[PDB]
Amino acid sequence: GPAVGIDLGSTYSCVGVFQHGKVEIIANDQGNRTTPSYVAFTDTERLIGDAAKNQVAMNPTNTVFDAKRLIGRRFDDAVVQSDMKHWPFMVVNDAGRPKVQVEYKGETKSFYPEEVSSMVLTKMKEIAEAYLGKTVTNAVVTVPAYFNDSQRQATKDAGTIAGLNVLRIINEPTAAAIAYGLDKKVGAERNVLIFDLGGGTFDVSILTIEDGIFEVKSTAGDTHLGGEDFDNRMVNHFIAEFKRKHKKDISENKRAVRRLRTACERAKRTLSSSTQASIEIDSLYEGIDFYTSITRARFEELNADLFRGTLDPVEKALRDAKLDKSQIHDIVLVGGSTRIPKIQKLLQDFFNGKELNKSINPDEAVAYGAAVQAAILS
Ligand SMILES: Nc1ncnc2c1ncn2[C@@H]1O[C@H](COP(=O)(O)OP(=O)(O)O)[C@@H](O)[C@H]1O
Ligand SMILES: [Cl-]
Ligand SMILES: [Cl-]
Ligand SMILES: [K+]
Ligand SMILES: [K+]
Ligand SMILES: [Mg+2]
Repeated sequence: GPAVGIDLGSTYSCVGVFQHGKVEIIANDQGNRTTPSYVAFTDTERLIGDAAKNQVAMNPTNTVFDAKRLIGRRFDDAVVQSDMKHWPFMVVNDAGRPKVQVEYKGETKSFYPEEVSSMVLTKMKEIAEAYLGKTVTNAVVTVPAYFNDSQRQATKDAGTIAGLNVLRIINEPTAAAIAYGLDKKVGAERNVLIFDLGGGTFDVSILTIEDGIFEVKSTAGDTHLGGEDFDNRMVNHFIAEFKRKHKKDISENKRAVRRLRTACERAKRTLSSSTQASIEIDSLYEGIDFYTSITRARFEELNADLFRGTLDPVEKALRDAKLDKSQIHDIVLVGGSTRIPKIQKLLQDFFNGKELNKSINPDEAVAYGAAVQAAILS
């Protein structure tokens, strides 16, 4: 085509293309190598990606995200019923299937999860087309290893709706291993552990690979643990700080909390490469500017329990795979949250100093491997 590889993520999506023996992770119109898996509807337009996430603060009920948590599921699934209580948008039942309901151009409309995801895939397809200067049709799309047949089918359908010919649906941890060339034949079997901490989910997968064939030996994790929870801890910290300094509580002002969360998420990224970050928000609440800062040490303390807790699923995955830590040949970091130094320290310490595969931006590793596989299948 070339054919492309797309990581359709819970919170960010990423597209890559393999050419001249190299994977190019493609930047979008705003120069971002990943794009929010968000879609929004207004009185006059449909927004996707950066454009949609940039207005979530002002249009919460018609800005959809987390479609991946509904895709391929039944409305009566316990997971769906539980998640619905936390989303600002409406989810309705259409003959046993969930649909997100929103207002668009003044009329009520509803979309199946695969239609919402097809919008995100359309954006990734267009991002690749702008870079290649050619039409893109063929693609490999990834999914969590635990997705069942229905979830895989609905994900493939999202691609087809977007005009893609989905060559294959492959597992995220497998795509990550392929990115590092761990699929090459070296003789004996090899055990690889994928530690994937994204914006909303934490996945530990142990793969055994031999003759280029992958076997998922075990999986563990938490579908409700991710970078967004670390942002939440920072938000609560700063709401308390603003209350102490101005004797005002901003908790019930949705736009204030949103601007604070956005600044916290950005400060967090800075803390993965610097030991302090500044937060400067003009007129945060009632015209009061909020200029402050946070140290990496404080950020780690605010999240100490959540960070240390990522090791339990690692131990559980090892136990279920009937493997001792010493039998893991490679550890691969995936997910933007694995860029956090304290998480890398915890994991490396747990593995007694074993080095981590982390040269490929973790938030891009899944798309990177998908792109490689798409070229192979093409
Ligand atoms: N440099 C960084 N340091 C800490 N967290 C990061 C960094 N870059 C990205 N993240 C986090 O990774 C998360 C989501 O991106 P990934 O790219 O993780 O997506 P997904 O959740 O869809 O798998 C977010 O919580 C984001 O803030
Ligand atoms: Cl874009
Ligand atoms: Cl530590
Ligand atoms: K992603
Ligand atoms: K994940
Ligand atoms: Mg991910």
